[PDB]
Amino acid sequence: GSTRGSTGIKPFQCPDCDRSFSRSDHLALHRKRHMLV
Ligand SMILES: [Zn+2]
Repeated sequence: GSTRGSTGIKPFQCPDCDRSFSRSDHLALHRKRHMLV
């Protein structure tokens, strides 16, 4: 969505979606879809 461009909730949010993850690991896990679809 859009909370602050791409940096809303949680210290580890998706800079592509504006998601929110409490773990940097889970961030990368979601961002796996941002590699090559
Ligand atoms: Zn994302």
